[PDB]
Amino acid sequence: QTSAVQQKLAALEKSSGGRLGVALIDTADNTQVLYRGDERFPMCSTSKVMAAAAVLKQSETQKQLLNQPVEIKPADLVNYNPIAEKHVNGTMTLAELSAAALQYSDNTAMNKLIAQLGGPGGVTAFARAIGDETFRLDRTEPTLNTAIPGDPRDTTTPRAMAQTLRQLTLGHALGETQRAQLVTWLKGNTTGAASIRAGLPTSWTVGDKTGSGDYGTTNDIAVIWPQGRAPLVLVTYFTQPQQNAESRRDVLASAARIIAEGL
Ligand SMILES: OC[C@H]1O[C@@](CO)(O[C@H]2O[C@H](CO)[C@@H](O)[C@H](O)[C@H]2O)[C@@H](O)[C@@H]1O
Repeated sequence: QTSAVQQKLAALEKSSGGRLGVALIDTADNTQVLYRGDERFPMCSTSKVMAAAAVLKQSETQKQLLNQPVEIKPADLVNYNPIAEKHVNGTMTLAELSAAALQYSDNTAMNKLIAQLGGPGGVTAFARAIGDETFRLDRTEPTLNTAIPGDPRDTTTPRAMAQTLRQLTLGHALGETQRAQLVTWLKGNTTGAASIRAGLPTSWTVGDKTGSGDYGTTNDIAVIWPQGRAPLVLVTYFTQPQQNAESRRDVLASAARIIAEGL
């Protein structure tokens, strides 16, 4: 059975030619609205939230960890390094790496966060520690974005990611200073204007992280503060049948617009 919200999302999915996954958590009453909410999707750069959060967790018991400089060598650069390239033969602190990963989607910065955690399994291990039993990070940048249909590597479900994003930003999976820091980072994202944000009332505050990959995978995860009512968490994942499909950030905007109706 489906609600009119789900029917609208199914129609958007049909017209787009792809596979759409949505999870909304309304924290006023802890209801969820799901569309393919227990199906796996490739996370692409939305996984940078879990990596940054895992480093924030480490910093709860190593007070200055975020301010630790990390060397950036020429060989560390991968395919998209808008911030790290400025620091080759220099340094970036773990805070600077987290900001670059989250707010610019810098892939060298993500690889440094993964290294800090001991490899992709360190990110997964943090997920498990905060009760996310679904997330898995298998690979580093850039290969975590291959997004092959049905491949479980580097995937999660919309429901799981919404539950976790809620725990990280509105709950207490992180300590007080750390939660606030994650929210500050997410709110300042520079890559999200065409995705969830484009579908929401303009007076709302939004923290988000986008992702993009092969198979035209186009993703966004967000914490949202509507005007006058309790915050929301919204996950929108989208992927397509052909390897070289174009991005479809508008699909995510349209999913957000649908979900916002009646909110
Ligand atoms: O930034 C370097 C740091 O990233 C890791 C992954 O956490 O390795 C990635 O970057 C290397 C250098 O560009 C690649 O050769 C490697 O395949 C890639 O995973 C760490 O191993 C490395 O210390």
